[PDB]
Formats: sequence, structure tokens, C-alpha cells
Amino acid sequence: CDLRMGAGLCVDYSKSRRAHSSVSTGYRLTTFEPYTPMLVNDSVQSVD
Amino acid sequence: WSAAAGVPFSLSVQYRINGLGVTMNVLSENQKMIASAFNNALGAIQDGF
Repeated sequence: CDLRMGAGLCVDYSKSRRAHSSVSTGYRLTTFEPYTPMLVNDSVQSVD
Repeated sequence: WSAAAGVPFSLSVQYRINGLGVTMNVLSENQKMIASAFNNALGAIQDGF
């Protein structure tokens, strides 16, 4: 955002909203639900 | 990290307490101490307003 205008809003050509990185936490949080030091560590190792 | 594992809040409190060098074998029964210490505080906090 550049032309910030009023709480939560920003103008480009449209009345867009202001964003933050919280969205990437919801992603990581729900993406990596498994948590076993052996099985998941290795399953994730393959993913990584 | 612990959220994925599913550590309940009172357990995460124990983990923070473990950081003091104090464990459930040092504490009075920790499930009751932690649960009631926090719930009593929360009660008081809301009433404080």
C-alpha cells in the first residue's frame, strides 16, 4: 500500500484492504499438522 | 511447534515453569495448581474492570 486511506483501506484504482503476513501462519499451521520426531521429521524431510 | 503436537495450555504453562528448574515433581500437583491459579486470576481480572 501507498495511498493509505482510512482504517484498513488502501487505494490503487480500487478500495482494497491492508494486509499482513498472518495469512502465511494459518497456512503453515494447518499445512504441517503432523508432529512425530521420527516419522514426520522424515516425511517432511522428503517434502522439504 | 507444540500447537501441532497438541500441548494443552496448562501443559505449555508447565513447560514455561520447567524453564525455572521446577517440574511436576517439585510443584504441588501441577494440573490442579496451574489450572486453578490461572482460572482464579482470570476471574479476578474480569471482575477488576
